[PDB]
Amino acid sequence: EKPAVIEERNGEIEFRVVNNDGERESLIILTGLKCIFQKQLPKMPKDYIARLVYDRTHLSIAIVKKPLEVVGGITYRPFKNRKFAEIVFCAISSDQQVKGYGAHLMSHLKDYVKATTNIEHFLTYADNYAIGYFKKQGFTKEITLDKSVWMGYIKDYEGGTIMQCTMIPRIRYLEQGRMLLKQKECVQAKIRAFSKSHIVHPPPKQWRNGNVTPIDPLSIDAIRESGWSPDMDELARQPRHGPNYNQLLHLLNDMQNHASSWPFLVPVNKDEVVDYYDIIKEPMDLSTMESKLEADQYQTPEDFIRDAKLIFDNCRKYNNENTPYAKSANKLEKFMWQQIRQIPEWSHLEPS
Amino acid sequence: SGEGGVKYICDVCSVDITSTVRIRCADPACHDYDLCVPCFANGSSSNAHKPATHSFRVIEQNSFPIFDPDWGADEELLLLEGAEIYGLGSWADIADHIGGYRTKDEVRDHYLKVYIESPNFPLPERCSPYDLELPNSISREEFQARKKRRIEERREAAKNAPPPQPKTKPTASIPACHEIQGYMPGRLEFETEYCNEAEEAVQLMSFDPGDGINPRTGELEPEMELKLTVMEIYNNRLTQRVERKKVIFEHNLLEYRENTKAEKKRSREERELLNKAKPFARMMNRHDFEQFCQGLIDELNLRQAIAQLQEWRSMRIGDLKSGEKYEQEKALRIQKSPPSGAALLVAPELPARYKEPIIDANGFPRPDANKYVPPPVPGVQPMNLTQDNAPDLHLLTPEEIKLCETLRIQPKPYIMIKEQILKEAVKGNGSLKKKQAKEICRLDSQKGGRIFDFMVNAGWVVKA
Amino acid sequence: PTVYEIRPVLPGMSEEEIKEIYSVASYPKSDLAHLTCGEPPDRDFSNSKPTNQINFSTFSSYIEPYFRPFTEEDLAFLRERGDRVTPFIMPKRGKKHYTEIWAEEDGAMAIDSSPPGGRDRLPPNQARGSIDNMDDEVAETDKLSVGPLLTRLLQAMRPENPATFMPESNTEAWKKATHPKLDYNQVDERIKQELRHIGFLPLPPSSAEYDGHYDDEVAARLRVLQARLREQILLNGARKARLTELVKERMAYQEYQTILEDLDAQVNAAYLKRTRTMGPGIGDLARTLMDRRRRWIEQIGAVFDDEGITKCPRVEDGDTSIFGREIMAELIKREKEAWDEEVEEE
Amino acid sequence: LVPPRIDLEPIYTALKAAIGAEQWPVYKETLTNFLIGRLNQAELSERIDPILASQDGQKEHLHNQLIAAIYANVTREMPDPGLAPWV
Repeated sequence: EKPAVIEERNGEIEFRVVNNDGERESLIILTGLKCIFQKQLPKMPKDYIARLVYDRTHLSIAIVKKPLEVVGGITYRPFKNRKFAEIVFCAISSDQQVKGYGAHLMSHLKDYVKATTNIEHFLTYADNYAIGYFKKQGFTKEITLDKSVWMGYIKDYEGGTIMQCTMIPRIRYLEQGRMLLKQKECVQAKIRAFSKSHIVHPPPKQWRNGNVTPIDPLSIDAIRESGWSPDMDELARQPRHGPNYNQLLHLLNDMQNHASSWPFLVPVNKDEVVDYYDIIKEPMDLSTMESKLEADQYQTPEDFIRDAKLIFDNCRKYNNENTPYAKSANKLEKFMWQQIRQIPEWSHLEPS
Repeated sequence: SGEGGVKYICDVCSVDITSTVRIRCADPACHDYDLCVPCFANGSSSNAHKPATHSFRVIEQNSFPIFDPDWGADEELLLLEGAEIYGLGSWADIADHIGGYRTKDEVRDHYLKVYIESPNFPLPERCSPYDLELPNSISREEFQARKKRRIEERREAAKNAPPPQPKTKPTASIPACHEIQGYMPGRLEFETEYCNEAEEAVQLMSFDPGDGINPRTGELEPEMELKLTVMEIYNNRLTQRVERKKVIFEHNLLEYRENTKAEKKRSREERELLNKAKPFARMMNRHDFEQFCQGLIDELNLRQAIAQLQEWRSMRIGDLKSGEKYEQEKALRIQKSPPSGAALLVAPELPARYKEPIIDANGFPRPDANKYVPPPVPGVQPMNLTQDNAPDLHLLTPEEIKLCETLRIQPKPYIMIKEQILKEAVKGNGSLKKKQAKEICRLDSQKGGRIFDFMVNAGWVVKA
Repeated sequence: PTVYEIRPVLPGMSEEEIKEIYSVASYPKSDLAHLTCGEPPDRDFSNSKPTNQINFSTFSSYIEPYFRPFTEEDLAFLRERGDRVTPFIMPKRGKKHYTEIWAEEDGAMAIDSSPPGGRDRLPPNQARGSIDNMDDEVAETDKLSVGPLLTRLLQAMRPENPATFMPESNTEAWKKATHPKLDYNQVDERIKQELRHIGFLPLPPSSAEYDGHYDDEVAARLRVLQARLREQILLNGARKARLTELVKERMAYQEYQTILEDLDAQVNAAYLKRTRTMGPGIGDLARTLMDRRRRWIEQIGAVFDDEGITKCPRVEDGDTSIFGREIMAELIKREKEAWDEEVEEE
Repeated sequence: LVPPRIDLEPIYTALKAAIGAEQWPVYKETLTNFLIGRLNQAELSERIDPILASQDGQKEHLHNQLIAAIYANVTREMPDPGLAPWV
């Protein structure tokens, strides 16, 4: 149990669900949430946040201290007839963030919505630095909902990244820990009921005389009953992704987090501009290269380096050097060269 | 590495042995000394390991079905461990961690069927560990061969699989799909509202932490009440916005094209009248406003038509057809020097909806406010009767005009014959002989016969 | 030990068990959903949106006329009933044909097209000839008549499917009777006297407009339309009277709101300065404006407590028409009374 | 030489009884208006046919009888001037 759980049990904190009815406590809680959200999202205008939080159709789940002090909360607008809800804000005060209230708050919100209505899917426009939190809380960047369900209903947010989470029916997320632990305990007990690793077999009969020679694993009765095969033994050492998947994932997360790679986040639309495809015969963006990497089409790091260089070249080709597009492209080039230089392996691939 | 797992490396060959069958030395002299099967097969020893007189344990990978025939113990354990780490629901990462090229859909369905949606509860499987039917049903070798074949086939397919299509630009909702700059039909909200500057007074409001009630008086402290009083006005502004929207939705004021076209089609005076009557829509529903406007238009059209007919009657025009002809000729003359309601009311055939009182006799307005055939005599060719030819046509009954046409006789001679026959019959109690009527008519025998039969059938005379 | 699933909710359950279900230890009481303008129509908006929107300025200017405040200028549109004398006149057939008056601008009268049978402009209404001249050849020509009054009397009969059986005529004594020989100009006078005796015609002045063509085909249409117009004017008057009844209370509410809003603005702007300067005690002005606002609201606004002063009746609710027959009947009766009084004055 | 008039009291009393004093004023007004020459056959029929409708057919017969009496009296004595007392 994390500190949040014990604080809740002992009454240190407490959750409240409040809407703009017009009472006294509701207004205080809503104003506190408004202040926190304004603090955490300085880019968006304050009037927009004030209008959204104080609306009569949105809800709000907040965590309130004993002397009526609000630490954090979430806002959402449920579309009851469409079987999905939109999350419009989320934040926790920086000073109190270290405690780890985010998981507990998300679990409470999911449980409340599950036990009060019949919604299934959550759609949100995640921030550029909350993607890790959202991913750890079950969300995914891939959308499995039809275009008709959520088009014209939710609102776009420039600089966001849409995500979707499908709740698992008839589970209690608050008690996820104990339930999952008991399931794991039963699985482990079942495995132990058959595992033969507890038997201390004597040394190999071939080695009993003091001579050590190669022995076929299948010859030994225990190993033979274990089903060991050379094919599986050699196969189990091959990771699913590429051996450099982790390092390239670090680099990709670093570049996506970087505010200098915003223009390349999504591809250019054919409707908005017509000459973009006519001028560039190899239009490349971060999404396309990421998908191709997922396909393992990039056999060598030279492929990724060339893809980045060609992205920069296309950006400079379609947009003039004087315009900020090409300057930002060159700055992002200086940035990925910085990151590569931080990697000794790829430092030698920079041309003169 | 973000993964919280532990990587196990052999103490001789320095090769990962976490996901493979290995052998560990059980001698106390060796602590956490793991030997890979090749190491314990080739017998490469290091440190204090003695492969000659020290017992060893065999670490099995636990490769056999337990819950699902297509899934083994290792895959289920990885599933649950990822749920612990990646969280229960983030299916992509957990599926990748498990391995076996099980797409997120297959992993999701497997977990659902085995743990969430099953004939089972958080105590897994049927009853207890004592049930060992599935493990003995299929030998380990067969399952391993099937797994190897499936993995090889999937790897070959992926190598030969087509490249993924590049992601298109994300499908932005763009709620402005309505035919109006700044309207969101899916949310029923405008982008620029009635008093969009109403937030300018409450977008900087902050509240003292933990306050709300005076520690001494028990009443809200002055600053608190002043702050509260400036939220009531904001709520009232929101309510006014809502009422304005509610009025807008009714009457279909969101159809610019239809309303503009209908307004264009109308004439000048009707347009002025509608523009004058526009403001009162707020107090009525759709049907009431439609009835109001239609009544005004009907009154105007009736006035125009009555004036037109009064103008006609003074020029000696004695029929609607000639009236229209004269109007056309007057248009042509004034040039020398679809039809409107006023042009429909004066048509030779009146509209159906003008043949019954609008408000009935007892003062309650209506809810919807706004024959003897004479045979054709031989050698008789009927002649059409025209208002210009027949002077007194407008008096003959419908049952007699057909006879007049069929008999080739003008109205006034027919009336004179009727009068003479009536006098002759009445003089003698009303009974007369057929030759009597034949002589009285003073025409061909068939004509007099037919007129006499018509009269006797009518009942104004009796045959002797 | 603990329950692993979510218990479903049930109606009319205790608050503590509600919080047990929810686990959030609170919840809103009023869902506030009744203030929704209406549930989204639940459609498929994925259809390609139009590429030509109309500037919001044009739409705002288009809907502005529907929401302007009521004024005495538009309180006179209604309360006006129009003209009610000229439409109800019945002119007689004119003398000069339209062609002649048209020709009365140049030398176009040289041609006379007087109908040969329409001499004296009255082809009808002139008895001529007798049964002696009746002939098959002449039967096709309207050279013989019987006079207007006799024609009207004879055509007054109706054909059914004898009617000349007189009470005492069956006697041979009546059979022996003789008669004189009158003429149409005398028969018409005799019939006039007879109908005078019966009572179907007015008694003569204390001591017949057949040339006006008052039954013409145009006259029937004119009478029909005059009836329709007199029918419609009363209904219009009733509707306008009801609208007058509502507009006055609406105006009173306008006059109250226009003074409430000024106090709202003053109390709102007397606090922004506190945030601006960031201060200290609440000012005397800010203390005494709140009491004034609350006094005004709580006392005066009680008069307007009726819910209909700010709402627009909806069709979906049912018979929400403000033109119910039970009141339209009385409004129409009062309007008819006023019309009769005006006619008597006029 | 001129024969006597024909009694008319019964022929009119029967008509008044048959029509019914309820709808009688409309019938009288329409008939007098048509006689004066302010209607056409269409309007007169439209206005009077409902009043004279019957299954036994003793209303149209009385109407025709009254008209025939009025016409046939033409060749008899001139009555005493003034509205008849029996009205």
